[PDB]
Amino acid sequence: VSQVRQNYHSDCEAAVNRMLNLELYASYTYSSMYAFFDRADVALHNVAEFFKEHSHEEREHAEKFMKYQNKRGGRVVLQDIKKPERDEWGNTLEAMQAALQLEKTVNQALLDLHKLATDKVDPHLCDFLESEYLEEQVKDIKRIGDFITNLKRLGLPENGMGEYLFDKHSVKES
Amino acid sequence: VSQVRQNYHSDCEAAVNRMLNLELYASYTYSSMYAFFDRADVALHNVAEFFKEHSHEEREHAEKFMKYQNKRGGRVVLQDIKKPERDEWGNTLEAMQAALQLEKTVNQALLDLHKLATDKVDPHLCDFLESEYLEEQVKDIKRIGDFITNLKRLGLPENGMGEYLFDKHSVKES
Amino acid sequence: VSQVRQNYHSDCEAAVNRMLNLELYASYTYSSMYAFFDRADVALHNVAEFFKEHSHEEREHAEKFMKYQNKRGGRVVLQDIKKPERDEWGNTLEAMQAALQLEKTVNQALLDLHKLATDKVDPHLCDFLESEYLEEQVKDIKRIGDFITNLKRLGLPENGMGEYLFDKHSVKES
Amino acid sequence: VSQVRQNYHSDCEAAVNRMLNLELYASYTYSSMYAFFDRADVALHNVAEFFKEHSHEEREHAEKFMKYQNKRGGRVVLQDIKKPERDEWGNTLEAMQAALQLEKTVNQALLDLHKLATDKVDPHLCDFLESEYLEEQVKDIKRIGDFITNLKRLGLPENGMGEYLFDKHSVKES
Ligand SMILES: [Cl-]
Ligand SMILES: [Cl-]
Ligand SMILES: [Cl-]
Ligand SMILES: [Cl-]
Ligand SMILES: [Cl-]
Ligand SMILES: [Cl-]
Ligand SMILES: [Cl-]
Ligand SMILES: [Cl-]
Ligand SMILES: [Cl-]
Ligand SMILES: [Cl-]
Ligand SMILES: [Cl-]
Ligand SMILES: [Cl-]
Ligand SMILES: [Cl-]
Ligand SMILES: [Cl-]
Ligand SMILES: [Cl-]
Ligand SMILES: [Cl-]
Ligand SMILES: [Cl-]
Ligand SMILES: [Cl-]
Ligand SMILES: [Cl-]
Ligand SMILES: [Cl-]
Ligand SMILES: [Cl-]
Ligand SMILES: [Cl-]
Ligand SMILES: [Cl-]
Ligand SMILES: [Cl-]
Ligand SMILES: [Cl-]
Ligand SMILES: [Cl-]
Ligand SMILES: [Cl-]
Ligand SMILES: [Cl-]
Ligand SMILES: [Cl-]
Ligand SMILES: [Cl-]
Ligand SMILES: [Mg+2]
Ligand SMILES: [Mg+2]
Ligand SMILES: [Mg+2]
Ligand SMILES: [Mg+2]
Ligand SMILES: [Mg+2]
Ligand SMILES: [Mg+2]
Ligand SMILES: [Mg+2]
Ligand SMILES: [Mg+2]
Ligand SMILES: [Mg+2]
Ligand SMILES: [Mg+2]
Ligand SMILES: [Mg+2]
Ligand SMILES: [Mg+2]
Ligand SMILES: [Mg+2]
Ligand SMILES: [Mg+2]
Ligand SMILES: [Mg+2]
Ligand SMILES: [Mg+2]
Ligand SMILES: [Mg+2]
Ligand SMILES: [Mg+2]
Ligand SMILES: [Mg+2]
Ligand SMILES: [Mg+2]
Ligand SMILES: [Mg+2]
Ligand SMILES: [Mg+2]
Ligand SMILES: [Mg+2]
Ligand SMILES: [Mg+2]
Repeated sequence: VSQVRQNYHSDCEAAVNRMLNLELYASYTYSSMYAFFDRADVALHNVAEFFKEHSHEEREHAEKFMKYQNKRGGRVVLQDIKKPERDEWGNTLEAMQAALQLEKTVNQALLDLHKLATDKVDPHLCDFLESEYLEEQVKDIKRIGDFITNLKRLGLPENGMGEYLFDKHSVKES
Repeated sequence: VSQVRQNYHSDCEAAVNRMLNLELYASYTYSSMYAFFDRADVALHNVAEFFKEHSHEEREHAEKFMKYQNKRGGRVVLQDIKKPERDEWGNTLEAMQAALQLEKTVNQALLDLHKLATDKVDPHLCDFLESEYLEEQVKDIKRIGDFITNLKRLGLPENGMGEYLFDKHSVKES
Repeated sequence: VSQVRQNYHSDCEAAVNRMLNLELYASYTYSSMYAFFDRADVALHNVAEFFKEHSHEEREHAEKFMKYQNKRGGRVVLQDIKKPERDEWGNTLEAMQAALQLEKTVNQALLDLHKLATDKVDPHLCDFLESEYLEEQVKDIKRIGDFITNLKRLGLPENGMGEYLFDKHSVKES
Repeated sequence: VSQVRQNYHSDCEAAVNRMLNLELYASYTYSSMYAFFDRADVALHNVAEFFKEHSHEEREHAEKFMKYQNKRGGRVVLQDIKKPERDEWGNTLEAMQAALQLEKTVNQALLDLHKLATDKVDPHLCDFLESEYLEEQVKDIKRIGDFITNLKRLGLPENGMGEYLFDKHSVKES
């Protein structure tokens, strides 16, 4: 084993690699959403930029898992980054609904990794998840839930004027 | 077709999507190299950071293709991002040799896209490649060639002291 | 011939004069749109100012063709600047639809001039078009396409409130 | 018992006193390493200063345990601080190998205290260890592992020039 490795279970090492892949997958989905809302036949640029920023955030969270893996003496093992489930994202409501489900999927994987770290008595990995991931996850889920409620209030999907207004007022001007 | 689309061939649209995928593939390879040199049993951190920066550069070049696709009225279509060819990168010389070959692969795909844009009489796409890609490519290839020459001069792969010195002197201090 | 003239075909010289006239024609159309939206019975002043700015841009692009003609040793030959096709422009959607078609007309003439410069092996004229015209054209077409999509979303032409909101939010406050 | 004491097990109190002693022991070992590398017949002053700084860090971590003990209502009980295992430290590689083993010894004691705090359902003590100790420990272990890899690369112990270069380049200039 590595000279630095201490109290780091093989199972946790492997689950960290799977988490790295899932963050890369999430980043790629958000990039797809960015590309969709940037289209001339969609043209909701503040929404597009929101998703672009979330793609960059998820990529940074993947990089943090890489750094973590190495700090603990495990080995970063990469797999293919699967393309997103959809090629087009319908409208702001459909996209935000998909984003919510993606954030919950990532959150469940984080919570599952915390259970594993707990089972293997790894308090460093527990701390890492609690301090760097779990609360920012709860915030992102809350924000997207807030958005979905407002998009429904604005009459999505039918109400184009409501969709226009969300883009001007609910997401930061880009 | 899109209302914005003008003088944009289907073939070019598709080749732009393939180029986007290749830039994402290149970014992912550089990330792998970063992760390798960051290891406690490799520990060449300036080299690692060089590759990290090149991964971020390639990702930005992918994003530029997405934006381009939309500007011309084509449709961004994503595919899986294949994992890198190797899981470990040997040493600085082997990595830089792989980097050189990757940059030449990307350059050939850019040159092939320029031939296609020329065949389809698309001067906007030609300009884009010439102004945003081809010269920065030539610079990156030259830099990596310079590095390889210096790594050989320093006695790689056998000469560890030479590898240590390259990391301190040839790549920017991180 | 002029002492400065080198590698400049008569055909290209003449096509540059026609391009100068077309830019002046485009500027004049945008001025008409400005005047329409400035009316007390139309009164969409941010839209008006958008068109005014685009009129000034096209006039500057005409001036650039004049300067070019002289730099290459050709002779600027002016013709009448035809009045715009319409005297009134209906509403923001109709105007933007007309603007899109005008920008595409100008783009096709630029692309036709690039084909001619290519046929006559004039790389300076090719560069000029690529560096000063073709990309800014693609950007203007994309912007107007984005606008049209949003105007449709806002319920134009029937939805006056949507037209009001476009003027406040989609074009820069004047 | 103390008026402030709540949910603080006797066992944890005692283990905190043992941890305080171990941090003082670690500080004293690093001081010995400092003194060795400061010698005129060793004379690697940047290495010496690295160990001096780590001695001061460990002493501060001991002081933090004292403060903790009092905050929780336990009683600081001091024991002798045993002299280091060696009186001379061979060379930079031997010293760093000893440092790695010391950091792992301290880390295991921290992890053992976390297990005890977990057994006695003391989340405050768990937090304290996670927030103030465990991650900085992982960082120090990683740094020393990185160093050992570079010292081997530089040809230690035989290669004096490599040892000289490590002192100039790998540790901060003092
Ligand atoms: Cl290992
Ligand atoms: Cl282990
Ligand atoms: Cl294990
Ligand atoms: Cl990526
Ligand atoms: Cl789809
Ligand atoms: Cl967090
Ligand atoms: Cl909200
Ligand atoms: Cl509604
Ligand atoms: Cl199309
Ligand atoms: Cl077309
Ligand atoms: Cl086609
Ligand atoms: Cl491999
Ligand atoms: Cl370039
Ligand atoms: Cl060089
Ligand atoms: Cl050699
Ligand atoms: Cl002449
Ligand atoms: Cl001539
Ligand atoms: Cl001629
Ligand atoms: Cl005029
Ligand atoms: Cl009319
Ligand atoms: Cl341009
Ligand atoms: Cl827009
Ligand atoms: Cl409506
Ligand atoms: Cl007490
Ligand atoms: Cl108690
Ligand atoms: Cl007790
Ligand atoms: Cl001794
Ligand atoms: Cl810590
Ligand atoms: Cl290092
Ligand atoms: Cl040696
Ligand atoms: Mg394993
Ligand atoms: Mg598939
Ligand atoms: Mg927190
Ligand atoms: Mg977040
Ligand atoms: Mg997150
Ligand atoms: Mg409003
Ligand atoms: Mg097609
Ligand atoms: Mg495969
Ligand atoms: Mg050319
Ligand atoms: Mg250039
Ligand atoms: Mg470059
Ligand atoms: Mg490149
Ligand atoms: Mg003539
Ligand atoms: Mg007439
Ligand atoms: Mg040609
Ligand atoms: Mg340009
Ligand atoms: Mg323009
Ligand atoms: Mg133009
Ligand atoms: Mg007691
Ligand atoms: Mg004794
Ligand atoms: Mg915590
Ligand atoms: Mg912390
Ligand atoms: Mg520390
Ligand atoms: Mg410590």
